[PDB]
Amino acid sequence: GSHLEPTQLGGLVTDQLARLCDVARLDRTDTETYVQTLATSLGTAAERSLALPPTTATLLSDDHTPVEYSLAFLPGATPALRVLVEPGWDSGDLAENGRAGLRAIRAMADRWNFSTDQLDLLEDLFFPVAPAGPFALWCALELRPGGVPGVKVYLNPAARGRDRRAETLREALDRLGHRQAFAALPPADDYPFLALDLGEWAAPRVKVYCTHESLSAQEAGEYSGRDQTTDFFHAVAGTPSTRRALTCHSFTDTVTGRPSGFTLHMPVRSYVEHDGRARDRAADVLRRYGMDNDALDRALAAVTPRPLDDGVGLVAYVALVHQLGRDPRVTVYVSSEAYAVQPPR
Ligand SMILES: N[C@@H](Cc1c[nH]c2ccccc12)C(=O)O
Ligand SMILES: CC(C)=CCSP(=O)(O)OP(=O)(O)O
Repeated sequence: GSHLEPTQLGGLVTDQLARLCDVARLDRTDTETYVQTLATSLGTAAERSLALPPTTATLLSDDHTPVEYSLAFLPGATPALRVLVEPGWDSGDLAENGRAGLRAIRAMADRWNFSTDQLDLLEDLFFPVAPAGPFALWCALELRPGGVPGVKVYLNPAARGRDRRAETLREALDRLGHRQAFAALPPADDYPFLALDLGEWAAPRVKVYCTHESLSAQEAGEYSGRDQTTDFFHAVAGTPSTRRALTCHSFTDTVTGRPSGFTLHMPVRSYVEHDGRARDRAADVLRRYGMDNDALDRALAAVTPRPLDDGVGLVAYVALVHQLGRDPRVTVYVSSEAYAVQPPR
């Protein structure tokens, strides 16, 4: 059973996650495992009444829920389910938020027997005494069949102040042995996140994110499958020749200085009037790639029964993922809306 009730934040998000586990065709026991894992990772946030304000006005989601879901679609396959969480959200300030986040990661490392050495190497860069925003630590769990998840950690290059974003990023890459990786990154307006794959992965990466305030379709294809990426840009943007977007650049070896993965993240919630339009664009991309567009509709209804045209931001992002030696993947990011539905434009 669950100690959580539907009036508590943890009750709403574990109910959402359980329904999503069924879309992802996870069995009863893996579902129970991951539902409990989500509640544990939230700490005291799980038990917080939804009637109270969000403890932290977090960047993780627009309404400041410390949870976001995502579905990774491969051609011909049922989608893989992942969840992003902020373990330290129910903390009083950013320093304590980070401490609780690292504590949660250490607990996961103990339970699933993986090392935190690589993350440990970076602690002074990303967890200084008086940290700057906008966040301290997020964790993403890939909810794999079998109950042992894939673990990723997200860190803030601006932790030591905005003026040291590139200094921090570059020092982190050097410490990890990726001394040529920075040179492979495109021009950018921000370096909002650095992510690390923890534990078991066929090729664990460091992932560097770049914000582009005014990206064109041509630039997106250049930074990437040029044609695939430009087509995806137009499809999600509804194209108006530049849009806000993020690129992610994945490095899985320290030898060449070349990335092994590229992702274009399009914030479709910023481009459309309501989630009816965003679902339409996501469904069309999935369908055209031979992916499981029916499962997208089932996932949206698993999260919320509201009509899609009654708000915007349920479909937060649609992303096109290229990884050398794998088929393209499309990821749809889906909001919890535990605190607010953003009204349609
Ligand atoms: N909500 C934040 C962080 C975030 C959550 N999910 C994401 C998916 C892609 C890019 C960023 C994010 C943002 O829009 O930046
Ligand atoms: C959740 C955030 C901050 C960014 C989304 S990129 P991701 O971690 O979901 O990328 P992968 O699915 O791990 O390739």
